[PDB]
Amino acid sequence: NTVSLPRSCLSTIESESSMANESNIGDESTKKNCGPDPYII
Amino acid sequence: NTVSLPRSCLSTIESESSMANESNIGDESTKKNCGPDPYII
Amino acid sequence: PRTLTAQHLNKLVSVEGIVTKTSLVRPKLIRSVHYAAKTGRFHYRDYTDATTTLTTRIPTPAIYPTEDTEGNKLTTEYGYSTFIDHQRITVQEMPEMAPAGQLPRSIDVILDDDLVDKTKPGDRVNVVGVFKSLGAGGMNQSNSNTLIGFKTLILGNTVYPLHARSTGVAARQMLTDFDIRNINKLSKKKDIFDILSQSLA
Amino acid sequence: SFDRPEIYSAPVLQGESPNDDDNTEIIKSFKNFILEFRLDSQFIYRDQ
Repeated sequence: NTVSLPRSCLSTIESESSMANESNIGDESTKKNCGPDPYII
Repeated sequence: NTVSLPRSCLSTIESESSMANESNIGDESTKKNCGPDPYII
Repeated sequence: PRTLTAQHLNKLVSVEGIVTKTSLVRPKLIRSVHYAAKTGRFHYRDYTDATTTLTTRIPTPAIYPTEDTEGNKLTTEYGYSTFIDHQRITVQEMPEMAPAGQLPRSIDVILDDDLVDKTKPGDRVNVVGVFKSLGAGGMNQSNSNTLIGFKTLILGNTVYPLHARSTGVAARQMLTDFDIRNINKLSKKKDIFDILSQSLA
Repeated sequence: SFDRPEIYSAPVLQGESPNDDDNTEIIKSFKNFILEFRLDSQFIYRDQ
């Protein structure tokens, strides 16, 4: 009210909850990376 | 018989079939990009 | 554990050994439930990991929800969520069979749900399960390090304690109706104490 | 497993003396103009 969609997932910088930190990691040592431009409208 | 898994999806360079080229594009202008390290064992 | 090699991977195996150390029984989160204040609705989400299924599947790392689809805040319902137990143990070759003057070999085991607290350290145990490999042995990405290999362990599905001399596991036999009849008949004789006494050694 | 913390505020004291060329004062002046300006003894903008 040039706006663009976020380039990378915001769930990492946004530490919503303590359990979100756990959810942001899993399956051993593989880091979580959503990739470039992971958002859809 | 230091081999590593392919860094990028090979279906692009591997032009297996005619319909594969069509399957490699969809949903308007968005280009297909599997992302980095897309392979699982 | 000494004679368990890579050629047995992905195949059902039965191992014998001595438990050396157990782990603390912890709960695992499966399904989470939430309540929305502005709407009066209950939402839920499901979770999974690599060890809950034999066949490989494409990862689906769903995040823990804190907002509604519309932006409303969410409240958690611990009493309506669901949790499952999970334990990890280590098994080692028996000392009555291991090579002398040689270090021993050991293997990990994972137990879930109703097989979670069936043993204690120092027991002789027989475990039947699936010998599996997990993850990628440093193949993904560069990972210049080459020393490490593939992680392996057993998705245990049957556990049996075994009695042995000078061990903390008691011996128990199943009694049949024939056994009960014979023992009850024998009890009625007058010299039973003498017979049993003479039977020893 | 916990929820997200919140943030909120409330006014208690009086800050520094407001300057004229700041957004809040601009908004206040515009609101006054909308709600007060008179032409031919009419509140034209409020009415419309």
